[PDB]
Amino acid sequence: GISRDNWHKRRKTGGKRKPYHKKRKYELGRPAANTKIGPRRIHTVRVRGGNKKYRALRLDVGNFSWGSECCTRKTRIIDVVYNASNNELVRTKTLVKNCIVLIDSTPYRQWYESHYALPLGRKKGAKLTPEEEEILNKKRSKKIQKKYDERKKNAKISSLLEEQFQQGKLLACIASRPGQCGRADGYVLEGKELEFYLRKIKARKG
Amino acid sequence: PVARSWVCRKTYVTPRRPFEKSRLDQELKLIGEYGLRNKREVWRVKFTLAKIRKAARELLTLDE
Amino acid sequence: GKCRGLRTARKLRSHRRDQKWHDKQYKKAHLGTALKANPFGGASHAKGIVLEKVGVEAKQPNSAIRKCVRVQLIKNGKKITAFVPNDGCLNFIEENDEVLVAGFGRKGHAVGDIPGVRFKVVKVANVSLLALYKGKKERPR
Amino acid sequence: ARGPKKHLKRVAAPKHWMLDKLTSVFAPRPSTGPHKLRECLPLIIFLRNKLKYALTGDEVKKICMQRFIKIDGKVRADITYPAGFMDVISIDKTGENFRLIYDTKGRFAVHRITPEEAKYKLCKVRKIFVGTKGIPHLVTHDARTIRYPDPLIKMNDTIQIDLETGKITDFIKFDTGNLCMVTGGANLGRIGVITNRERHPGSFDVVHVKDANGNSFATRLSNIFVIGKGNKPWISLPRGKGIRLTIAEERDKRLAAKQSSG
Amino acid sequence: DIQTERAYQKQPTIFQNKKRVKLPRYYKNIGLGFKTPKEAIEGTYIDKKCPFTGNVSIRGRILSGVVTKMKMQRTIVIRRDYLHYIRKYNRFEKRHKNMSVHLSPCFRDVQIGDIVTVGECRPLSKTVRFNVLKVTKAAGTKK
RNA sequence: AAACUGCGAAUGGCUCAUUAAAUCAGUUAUGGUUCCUUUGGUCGCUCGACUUGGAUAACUGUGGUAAUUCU
RNA sequence: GGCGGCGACGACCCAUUCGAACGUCUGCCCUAUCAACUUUCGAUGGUAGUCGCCGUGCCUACCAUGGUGACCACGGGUGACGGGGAAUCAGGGUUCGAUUCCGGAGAGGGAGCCUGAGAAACGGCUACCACAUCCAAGGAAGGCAGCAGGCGCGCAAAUU
RNA sequence: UAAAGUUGCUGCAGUUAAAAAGCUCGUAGUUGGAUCUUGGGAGCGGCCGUCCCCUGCUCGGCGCCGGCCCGAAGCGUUUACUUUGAAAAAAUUAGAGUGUUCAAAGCAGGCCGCCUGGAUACCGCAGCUAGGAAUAAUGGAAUAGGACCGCGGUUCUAUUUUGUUG
RNA sequence: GAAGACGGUCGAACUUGACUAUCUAGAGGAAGUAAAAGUCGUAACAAGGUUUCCGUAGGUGAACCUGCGGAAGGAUCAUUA
Repeated sequence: GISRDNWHKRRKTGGKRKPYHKKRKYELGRPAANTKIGPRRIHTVRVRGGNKKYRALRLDVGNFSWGSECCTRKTRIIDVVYNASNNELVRTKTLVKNCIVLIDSTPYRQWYESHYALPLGRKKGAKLTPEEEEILNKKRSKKIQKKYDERKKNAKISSLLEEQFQQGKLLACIASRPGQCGRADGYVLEGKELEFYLRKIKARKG
Repeated sequence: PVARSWVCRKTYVTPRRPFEKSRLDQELKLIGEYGLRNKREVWRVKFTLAKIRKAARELLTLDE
Repeated sequence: GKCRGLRTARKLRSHRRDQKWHDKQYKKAHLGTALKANPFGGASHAKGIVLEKVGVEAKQPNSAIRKCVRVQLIKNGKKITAFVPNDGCLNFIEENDEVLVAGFGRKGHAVGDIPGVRFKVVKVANVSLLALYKGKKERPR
Repeated sequence: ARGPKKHLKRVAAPKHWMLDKLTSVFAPRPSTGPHKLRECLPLIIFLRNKLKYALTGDEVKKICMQRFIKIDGKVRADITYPAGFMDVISIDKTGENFRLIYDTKGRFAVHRITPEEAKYKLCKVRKIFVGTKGIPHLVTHDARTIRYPDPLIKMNDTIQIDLETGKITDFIKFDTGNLCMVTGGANLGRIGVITNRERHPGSFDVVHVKDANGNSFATRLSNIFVIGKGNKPWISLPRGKGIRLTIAEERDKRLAAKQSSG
Repeated sequence: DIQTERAYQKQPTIFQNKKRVKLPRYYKNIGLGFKTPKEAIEGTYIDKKCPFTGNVSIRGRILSGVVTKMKMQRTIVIRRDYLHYIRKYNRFEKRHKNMSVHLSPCFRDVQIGDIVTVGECRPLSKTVRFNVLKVTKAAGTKK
């Protein structure tokens, strides 16, 4: 069918080949998954050797990481922002590997606030009025509060993350191949990675 | 694909000149003396000797 | 050889390769033109159908009339004057007879007294012309 | 072919089996097993060709399906089972026990042993890896995967294993001076002390082996086994003792035996 | 210098977002007695195909040839001259194969003429199965 | 017996049309892969019913088509 | 009421065997009345994906302008499947190898795919092209370059 | 196919039998001057023959009052060449044995249960390995960024090191 | 969870035109070769009756002839202070 054949192609020299054999099976191509943002539709394939392969066609949740301080949480993907392959696979909201995506921050913000006890994002004047995590900013013993303060010495976050966390939308990079594994996992961008990709978003956008 | 041998070789060589008087009348001198029936029975012996005599030439080239 | 260099393998091979074409026996066998224009198409023998019985005047010196047979070959539709061997064997060839026809002996060259006749008739109506001449087989009619 | 071959042509068969070229088109294709196609001696060939109990292959069916042939400790009802190097074939009703060790001429000899000897075999280790939870695993030449071996056992060693349990007893380190049965190439069946392993990084490591008569030869490492500590072997050897006396020596030793015996 | 391409350029092994208050470089020994150059260990560049700072493994064959062309991005053409024995004529003919070979920017001081040593690795591209391992400059060439 | 199930039917056999760095051969690599089968491991490692549920075929019966290993 | 022997089948994964697949190095007949070819309908390379069992312009997007050739590329031809081998033969050679072993390819020509570990299978299926069978004329069925055998083709080849 | 030394590498021809370009330059191709180690130390046979020696710096065994003799790694102008080694399906070919009654074949067989065979050679080229260094190529110091030496300066770095821990 | 449809993809085929590899028909033309004795001559071989031949022109029933330069394979190895 859609073939993956070396023999249809011109030789190094520029001279073109003749086919000595007809298309083999093991030279499968399959159509592109072209997975989108939406409610989970993951088709299974049967592939070479009676193995399974998970065609993501719609995928929203993703087990993204926050490497800076080791945590990784299942988070809703909201947008595709940038792709180093095509400018169309941003217009057409297609998740592929090394996509730049806006994801939710609230699992990461809930973690940061349930580990360092510091309100993160959250504008001044705007208190937490319902009284949920006002309970989880106080109420320790002596030496447990001491442990949190010794740990709190190392709770400075970057200016870029602190701005992204305010909108409730972090930028993350897909490290999985959703067409193959059927997962939209990856890592949150930090440092010169995030500086580079924010400049490229800014370059194309404006 | 079959379970047959196929391996078979000639046991004589026909001589190059077919009408050397000297050969024709030396090979009939052999046939009379020793009561053989055709020149194939002579070219058979001559060929065995020639193969022996070829193998000997091959070993005399080699170092002692 | 006129280049005894130790590193001259290709000049010596590529020269010999080029100069083999100036041989007749090679040029003949290694082109289609000799194998195409061959009336037999590179075959040893060929069945054809007698369309007339032809007297051919022998060469300059000796002077008989050589009794040959004009043949339409089946495989090609090609025209052949093929000689008939021994004394009084043209009496065995009715017209429109399927004859098996061989070469004369010189690999498609004209033989003896017979101008531009390269072929002899071997069998007539699938009965051997030696067997008819010796009278062993009788002609089935 | 568009999938795995199930036949083996008689003329394509490995030379050491010594099948003729007039009985059939096909040789027995060895059943998939511990040993390679080119290195195994199938059971049928050990029954009808060597020991000559059976005549046909249907006879070998009528012997093996009665559950008599016990190849290294376990009964085998497969006529084309790949019995290979060091494996112990126990025919119980005759009270006979055979170890498949190479004659100094390429072919496997029929080498009878004591039942006391038959209880153990000797296995060349192919590699070591560390399994799922720090558990050291240990793969041999007949693929006997052993978990928790002695930690001083390295890649090219041998291990004297008990057949009735399948546990190691003692192991021979691959060191210079140790005996060596060569199990591949032109030097197949040769026995001698290991002299110099010469390391070739990226390529194959050649290994020199000095003979008992002093006729030193060499082999690629992969074709080399170790059968003893220094000069003393851990098996019983087949007669000739893996020397390979030359065609001239074989000729005059046939002449000497042919006249002296009568 | 780097991050010319549309995507971000980094070694996939080393993680560069440990929390603070220079990027540490991944490298390996190639084996077969070949010294990794100081440039590969010191360098700022990222090349996935470099046999010191990339995802490529050198095994099997080690060849050598004179550099012919340094034209396209991060790869060169070497020219391997050899003498083929035609037996009829008991002579040799000068043949050459010119293979495309990937040239890691750890090797910077390379000129067209330098005898380069190469090692067989996985197919990098359609025509390239060899990375460069060391460079010996042409006999004399110093000035 | 039939029928469901399992396994095989990708081997063997035939032919040589196509194919000129292709095929093939020697030589390596797979630290770039896949692998029914055999062989040996593994198969209370997870802290959370003395055996369950709906069929369908063979069988019996009613057929239709001029016709099929149709149904 | 509770504890167990000898097997059979099953089973995720590792390994092993059986391979397969794609890569390395070097090696092929004639032809120059084929000297420049390949390339923005991928040519050589970079970067990031898609696809694939995985390595790869395999394929997409953006790049760079490469790549090969008088050491014969590129194009054409081959009564060219390659090889182990065969004939001839002082020593060199020349010619042959469809042909029982190895490897490849194809099942009238192309193409597409189901099942399965393994097929782009044809004593499987799906079209088209060519040919051809049965028909109550609505429809159905076909693939001997398997073993025999038949026609045809031929100089040329056996028993249903 | 040999005969055909009538395709000629071995090995043909080119004044007149067929054949040297009208002449010269000229790039790839091919070929390319001479030159760079020798004398003796140790030993045997009857002046001549056959052998061992004429590179150097981290880890232990025939020993010794930090190192001397030696064992095992690792760096050592680069290639062709030659010799050896590994490795290289059988079948074919050469070839060992063996009275298929002989032979072509076969892989068997022999002995009043035992013994024995199913060997070996060749497998251009390319690849791998280890001796030899003649022949051929290639190299090194010539505005000295030249060796072999010890020294004095400068950027980054194993810790043996302060009773256990700042 | 069947039919079915939109779109993509592989892609047989079909229509249209051009390019083109081989084979075949061809009024007529223009060659060559082969015959035992056709016609016009006699160009060449003897200084072949104008020495022959080469290149290049022109011409002419035909072989050929003539110009210009060249050759000896010439009919002179030589021709005399």
